[PDB]
Amino acid sequence: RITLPPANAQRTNMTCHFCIVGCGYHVYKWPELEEGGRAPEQNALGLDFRKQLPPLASTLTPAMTNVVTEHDGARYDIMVVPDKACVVNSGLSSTRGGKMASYMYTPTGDGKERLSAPRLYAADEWVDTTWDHAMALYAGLIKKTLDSDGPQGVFFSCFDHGGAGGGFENTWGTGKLMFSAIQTPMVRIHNRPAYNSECHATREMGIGELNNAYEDAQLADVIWSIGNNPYESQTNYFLNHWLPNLQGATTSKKKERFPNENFPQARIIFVDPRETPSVAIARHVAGNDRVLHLAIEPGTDTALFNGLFTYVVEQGWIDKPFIEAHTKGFDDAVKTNRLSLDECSNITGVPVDMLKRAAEWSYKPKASGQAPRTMHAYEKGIIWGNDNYVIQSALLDLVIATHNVGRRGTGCVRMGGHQEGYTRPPYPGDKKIYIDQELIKGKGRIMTWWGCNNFQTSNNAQALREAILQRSAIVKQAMQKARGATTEEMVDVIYEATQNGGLFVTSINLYPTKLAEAAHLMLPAAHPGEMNLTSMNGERRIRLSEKFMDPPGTAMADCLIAARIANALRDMYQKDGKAEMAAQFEGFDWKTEEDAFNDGFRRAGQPGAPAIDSQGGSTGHLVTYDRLRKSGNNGVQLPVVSWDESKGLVGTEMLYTEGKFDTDDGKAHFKPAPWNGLPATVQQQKDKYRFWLNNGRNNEVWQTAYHDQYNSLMQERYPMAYIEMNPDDCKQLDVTGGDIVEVYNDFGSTFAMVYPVAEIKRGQTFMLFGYVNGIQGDVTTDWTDRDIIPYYKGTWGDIRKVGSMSEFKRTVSFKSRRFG
Amino acid sequence: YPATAVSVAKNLAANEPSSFTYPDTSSPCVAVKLGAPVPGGVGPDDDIVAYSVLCTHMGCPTSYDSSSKTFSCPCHFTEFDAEKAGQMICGEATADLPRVLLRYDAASDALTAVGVDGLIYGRQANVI
Ligand SMILES: Nc1nc2c(c(=O)[nH]1)N[C@H]1C(S)=C(S)[C@@H](COP(=O)(O)OP(=O)(O)OC[C@H]3O[C@@H](n4cnc5c(=O)[nH]c(N)nc54)[C@H](O)[C@@H]3O)O[C@H]1N2
Ligand SMILES: Nc1nc2c(c(=O)[nH]1)N[C@H]1C(S)=C(S)[C@@H](COP(=O)(O)OP(=O)(O)OC[C@H]3O[C@@H](n4cnc5c(=O)[nH]c(N)nc54)[C@H](O)[C@@H]3O)O[C@H]1N2
Ligand code: F3S
Ligand code: FES
Ligand SMILES: [Mo+4]
Ligand SMILES: [O]
Repeated sequence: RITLPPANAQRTNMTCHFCIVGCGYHVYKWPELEEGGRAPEQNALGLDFRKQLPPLASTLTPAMTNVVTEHDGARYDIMVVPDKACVVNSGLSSTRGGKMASYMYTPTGDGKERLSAPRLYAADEWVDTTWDHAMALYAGLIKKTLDSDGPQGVFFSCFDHGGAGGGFENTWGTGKLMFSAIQTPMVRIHNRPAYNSECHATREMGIGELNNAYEDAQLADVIWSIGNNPYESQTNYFLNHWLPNLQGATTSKKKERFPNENFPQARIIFVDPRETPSVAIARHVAGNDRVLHLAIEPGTDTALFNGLFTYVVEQGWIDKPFIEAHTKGFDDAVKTNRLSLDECSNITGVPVDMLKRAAEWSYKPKASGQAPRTMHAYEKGIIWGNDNYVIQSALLDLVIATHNVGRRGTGCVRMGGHQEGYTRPPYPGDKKIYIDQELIKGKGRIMTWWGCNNFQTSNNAQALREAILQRSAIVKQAMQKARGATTEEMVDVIYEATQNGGLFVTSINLYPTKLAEAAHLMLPAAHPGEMNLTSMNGERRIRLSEKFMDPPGTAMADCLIAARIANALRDMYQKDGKAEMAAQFEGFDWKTEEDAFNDGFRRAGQPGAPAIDSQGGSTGHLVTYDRLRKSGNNGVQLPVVSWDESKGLVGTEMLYTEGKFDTDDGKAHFKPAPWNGLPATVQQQKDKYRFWLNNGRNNEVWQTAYHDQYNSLMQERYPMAYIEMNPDDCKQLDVTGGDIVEVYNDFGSTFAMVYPVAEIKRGQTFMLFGYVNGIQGDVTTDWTDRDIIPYYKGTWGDIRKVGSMSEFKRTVSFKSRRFG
Repeated sequence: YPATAVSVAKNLAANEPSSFTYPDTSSPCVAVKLGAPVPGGVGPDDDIVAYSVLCTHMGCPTSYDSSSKTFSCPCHFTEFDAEKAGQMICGEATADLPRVLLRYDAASDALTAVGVDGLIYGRQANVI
């Protein structure tokens, strides 16, 4: 049964907390026990519940509702449903966003284990403490470290993304604290071990990675999905924009926009060693003849694109006038990346006929005279691939020569992971530092994981965990030995321990997480809805998620936790008589997250403002919470061009439409893309072990499963990370669905429940990454590219049968996840 | 919930679904003798199960795939396992496929729908 919201129910806008797509939702809140009527005008949904609703009329299930308990003790019904008018999702909800209501905090629901107060490890367990105590210990340590060791003694691993656990307010808060106040260069990002970018090459070439609109996917003649599984990882972008194009429903838009131009039925090309659910669905919708799955050899992307690039050049299927006027370095790239289709096929394993077909569909001039409009989408298949920097250098050269950026219906873009929401001071260092190694080598007095869980997501994670757990045990023994000490004496005792190999560990999260195994202190954070939060999606569409409820206990917004830390440090120094030190911690006089939005995002590029790097750019000041709220879930695509009362916030649909790029001379820059084969470190495991250890996303599971681990249905579906294996390989190992296998190489060991998948190639596998029961990262190597970007997708190991788990066989379905 | 007779077990052909409505004419369902026992299955071989055929994601009617013994939804490609009490194999739904509880009378060999586990699409409650 479901309780309808009265027609006057409070309604707020909410962007999905999770993926890059950033689907629009509405949140209905009204007193518990108050019920709307079944007649359409009698409920906030305006739907007729007196009789069966027709198909597609609504997305509403019990999991999309809940009853929260506010700080004043009042209980309220809440309902979180997708917004039919949002152009992003057109009313669609993915299985992840659909659970938002179930994952909102309540003392009896899936989120009852949220952190409601600062927690402290004492007496060999966790106990609640107060913010004053927590800050006394936390600021105390950071203060002693700063006075004795300087900033290099303070380590952080922090989110730099958007959506829940990120956002323009939260990244500015943490960044200002980390970089401007503390000034520590010892910081890594949530998904990468150093302070770097996943897109150094494309950016240096003049092309920021989010250069088009989701509508461009509807206007494309051809769509490439490179190292990407869109139906599972960017669901509604794939469903609301990609598929309608393949189904022929966007032809009228193409016709209206482009005169004197043929529009062949849309086609899609996947560059992925693995046959995924996305491939299968694309074939189910457009037919096999319109889908090209270039099932390349793992890590051979650079060879593929160099071959295509060489070929389009030889065929003349390039935009010469464009290359001539808006690019630099074309002739050099033709020489350095030369590779014949036969050589390409030899290296990639992709038939020459298919290589030719892909190029013909994508770059050969249409009968009407125009080059096809081809959108190149890519994600972690090549970002965490064999040399991040080189693959993008190879791919972008292909895109640039074929003018596939700047033309509607095209673009070479990341598909994204989390939403974006970056506003920060510049990184305070001149060198890239691999943080995990420094910690393993014993550097640092205090480490703070903020909005991330590297125990489940770092590359070569087993080495990190063993090291952190060891350095943490040292501080634990010291703290336990000093039971009864004052907070000040305890800070000294802890500091001494870190001078003897110890490491004080703090986690600022929504839950304890695996990090609770090593942490000494944990601070309660708040997610969207418990706070206001701004972020943009894959087409740079910024929206405001509105607060509609109180955070659990004393939890608070990350940008505010940052201010709380900064003010406690400022006050501690004032009391210590150190005026200059106290002064560097001023600037966090904030009462709500909106104050951070004003201090960072809106001051970017303005007179008298500090150096700020913001995705909002220098016109970010035009954005305000009131204007965003008025813009609804459609918000505005950055960068904002202007604002007026009549039209509101006016933005930018696609970048680079004039052929001007983000470089010194305004031209796109071609780069050399040398094919070196796999890295030695990776090749060594491949020469020593049998299976390629592919890894990644599962449609239903969101990241480290921080919420999912508490959901009954998710627990019953995936009680352990799973590994997709070819049936012949399973027969040889004598395992079937639900059996547990050990996976291992020289970097570590892990385990998973066997998932027989006919589509998996023999000698290859796919394992759910970053899980709570079976950590795939333990078998990933320490190899990273020139900017320290890990080849998370490049590892090999052996697999042996451990045993059977009857419960897994009783509850877990092992039927195919490939539709059709 | 009403006690709507669905059929006599003998008339259910192996893996051949039989349509019926429950708990009212606006709620389409199907009963099927899977052929091999499963938990919760009823009948002489404990293999007769029943579900609402409407996808709880957005209401699209699902089709029964006899080869995989699963229910597929053509709208956003969600697939449910008929042998795992409607567990979602892959998809955008947030709940198992609503399952109809069938009482099997050995004496009469009759199958009567007497309840539903889960909430059928498009209604505030199962009984309107
Ligand atoms: N083998 C392998 N490893 C991988 C990858 C892979 O493909 N293969 N991918 C890499 C990639 S792409 C990523 S994105 C990373 C992800 O690595 P992580 O970032 O470590 O994983 P998440 O689950 O995103 O971490 C979010 C954490 O923040 C908490 N949290 C949620 N909301 C909030 C909030 O509002 N505030 C605070 N303070 N905390 C909050 C959650 O409980 C959770 O502990 O993993 C990387 N590692
Ligand atoms: N359901 C769900 N959705 C998510 C997330 C989630 O946790 N769950 N996380 C979000 C985040 S943070 C991210 S980063 C994205 C990830 O988005 P994706 O990158 O699309 O997903 P992945 O599974 O990480 O990897 C994509 C594909 O890369 C392929 N691949 C592996 N090795 C190679 C290689 O050498 N070359 C090529 N070309 N392909 C290769 C894999 O077979 C896989 O199908 O998804 C986002 N959305
Ligand atoms: S935004 Fe959320 S996980 Fe949208 S498809 Fe990604 S309902
Ligand atoms: S209406 Fe069934 S998968 Fe969406
Ligand atoms: Mo990511
Ligand atoms: O990511």
